[PDB]
Amino acid sequence: MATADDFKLIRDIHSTGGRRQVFGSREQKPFEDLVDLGWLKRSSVDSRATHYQITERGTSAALRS
Repeated sequence: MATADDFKLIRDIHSTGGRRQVFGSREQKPFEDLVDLGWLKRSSVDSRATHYQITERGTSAALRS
């Protein structure tokens, strides 16, 4: 369901340490969409920046090349 551009995004999560916090707005949409896909998981949902963490799918998506 995700595009190659999303693969670039999900791999970035790993390059940032495994967690990726995004403030919000349209930028956060693909992140939560990956949550819907099961690649990301939003645990600490703060009004500052929502913290997304990699799942096993998100890890497999990073290994996907």
